[PDB]
Amino acid sequence: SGFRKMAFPSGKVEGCMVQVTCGTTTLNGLWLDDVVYCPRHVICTSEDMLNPNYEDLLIRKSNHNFLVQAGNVQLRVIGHSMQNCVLKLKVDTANPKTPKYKFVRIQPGQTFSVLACYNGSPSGVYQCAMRPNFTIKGSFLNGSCGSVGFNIDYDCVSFCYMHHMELPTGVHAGTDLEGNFYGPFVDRQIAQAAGTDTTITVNVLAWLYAAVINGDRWFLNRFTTTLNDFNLVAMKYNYEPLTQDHVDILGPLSAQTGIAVLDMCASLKELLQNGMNGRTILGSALLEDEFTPFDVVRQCSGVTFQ
Amino acid sequence: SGFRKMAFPSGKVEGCMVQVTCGTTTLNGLWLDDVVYCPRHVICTSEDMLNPNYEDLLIRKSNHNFLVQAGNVQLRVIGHSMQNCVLKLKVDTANPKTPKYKFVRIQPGQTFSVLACYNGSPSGVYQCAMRPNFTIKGSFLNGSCGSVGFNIDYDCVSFCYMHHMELPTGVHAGTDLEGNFYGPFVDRQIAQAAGTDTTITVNVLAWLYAAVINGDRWFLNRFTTTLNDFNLVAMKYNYEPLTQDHVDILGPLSAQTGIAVLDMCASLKELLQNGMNGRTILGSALLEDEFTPFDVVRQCSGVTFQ
Ligand SMILES: *C(=N)[C@H](C[C@@H]1CCNC1=O)NC(=O)[C@@H]1Cc2ccccc2CN1C(=O)[C@@H](NC(=O)C(F)(F)F)C(C)(C)C
Ligand SMILES: *C(=N)[C@H](C[C@@H]1CCNC1=O)NC(=O)[C@@H]1Cc2ccccc2CN1C(=O)[C@@H](NC(=O)C(F)(F)F)C(C)(C)C
Ligand code: NA
Ligand code: NA
Repeated sequence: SGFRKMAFPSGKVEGCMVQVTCGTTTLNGLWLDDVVYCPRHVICTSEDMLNPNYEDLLIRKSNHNFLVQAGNVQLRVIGHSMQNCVLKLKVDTANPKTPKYKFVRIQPGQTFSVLACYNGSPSGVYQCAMRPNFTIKGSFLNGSCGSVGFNIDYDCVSFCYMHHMELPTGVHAGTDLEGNFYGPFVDRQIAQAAGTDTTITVNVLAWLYAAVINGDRWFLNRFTTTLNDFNLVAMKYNYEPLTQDHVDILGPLSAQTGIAVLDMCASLKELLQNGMNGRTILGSALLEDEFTPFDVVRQCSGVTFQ
Repeated sequence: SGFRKMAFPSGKVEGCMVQVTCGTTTLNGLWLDDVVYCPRHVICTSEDMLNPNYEDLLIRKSNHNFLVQAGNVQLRVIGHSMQNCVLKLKVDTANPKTPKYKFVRIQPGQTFSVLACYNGSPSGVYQCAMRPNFTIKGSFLNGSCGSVGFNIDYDCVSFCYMHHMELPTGVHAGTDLEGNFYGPFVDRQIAQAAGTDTTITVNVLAWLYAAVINGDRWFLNRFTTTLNDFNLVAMKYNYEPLTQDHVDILGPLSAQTGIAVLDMCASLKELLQNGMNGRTILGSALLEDEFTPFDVVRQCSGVTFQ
């Protein structure tokens, strides 16, 4: 029993974190085989942040302008290139702790673990979602750039996020590991603002299923709804549309609990219209939307507390 | 910016997790140097759970009745002993990944990270507090026993919890790493029930300070309170007494924000009496009490967003 915001074990990623310095800027890099990946803005200077010409800035650098430190060992940079908004620094040493890994670009609504790092040293691990507006509600300070987000499947680390920017609302923007930003954001000091966000409907439903699995039914009702009618209510409450593919993805949780997806939708509709009335679900007074269906299956019992 | 339930990086603990089997019971152990620590109830059988005589059960076992597996390597048990409610299995191999470590018995209100494991394999990491009633609100299933809770300071892992039991309310009970239970709980299948819990006042205050650091002041007021008068309100809301030592511990957060501790107490008093009025603090609609003052200092900026 219980249900927590649960991150993946971070050890396989900890062994990949290094420190990268260029000029007076220090941030984190990801060391996989003989390449260190880091945000390209490591090459910027303070008076040229509004519209850096990264190609022009980088051609002016040599390999020895980049200092890479793994623990208390210096790695020598022997090549470099820019790919989108990341730098790839070829080093003289392959990381002996390189895990089995993939690079993945995730869809909005998917979750991942973040290993927050400073000066190449891991600080903490927490769970986040890619918001529909392609920001993440992270926890990041100066020096955190190059920290990565990831999922683990069996023994394979799927890296999906590298940290680059904080927006004025205190939320975060970054790239996949090929250096492509999520969302419309750029590595420039310009007016950027998160678009209006929405609630991840399929995740709220998954979490209601988690609550049932763990033994709570107070929020259920005898009603059902059509998908179309549910989506009319979703829109009114700033919830993402629920698609038939979402309904299919919720199949296993529906089967384990005996609650049809559209019946759980009627429960959610009533919660949106009436509120919780001072009650909680899985210890929360808000409807939680940063657990995917997969996250629920991963954490919860395969047997419902009936 | 941001503020998340943040666990410690788990890699140093992952390298210590092993699987322990006795009879038909399999659970997790902690492998440090040449000793594997695990719950003593690994030696129980299903028809003798009401009042096992552990001394009598253990004298009937030999070293070779215990199977220890680290990854896909079998470790040979070469000695065993019972200390309180843990078993210490001496093995033929010292763990080469043994971190710098300590065993600590924590006080109620302190937090720690849990590496949930099954069959010796880490599953996930989350943050918990030792509740005032000496339960923890964990997330644990069959096979999770022997999973550990820990804090990390510099390079030193302080182990403080090993998982043993789930109580009828779905909360969890376990021991320090010397095998002493937290709370009145025992490793017997008998009517046990968590005592009435209380809210960890000093932690709620720390988290209100976190909210101010991150730029939110909506809940402050112009009032102050005496410690005695605050504690009269705390008691009414099932909050732990705030001691002068708690006030001293909140000193650094008070200094960083410019809000006297007793002034923050007046803010909290008003929140308890009036509620949040539909507003949130750091994304929560409830008053959060599983961040210590240290946790806030560890995660938050040293500079307040004024
Ligand atoms: C990486 N170390 C750092 C992480 C930030 C610092 C505070 N919290 C975080 O998450 N990233 C930056 O400081 C980036 C780097 C950068 C590259 C190119 C041009 C300008 C910058 C300045 N950075 C910002 O995140 C700034 N944000 C913005 O300019 C915008 F809001 F995204 F537009 C700022 C936080 C104001 C420094
Ligand atoms: C460890 N693998 C397991 C963890 C449990 C299983 C479900 N969620 C958990 O956290 N621990 C047990 O199953 C223990 C072991 C034990 C030792 C001696 C005597 C009896 C048991 C049975 N266990 C329980 O946790 C049971 N709880 C209680 O008996 C009590 F509520 F604590 F009193 C029970 C969950 C009913 C199996
Ligand atoms: Na329903
Ligand atoms: Na006040």
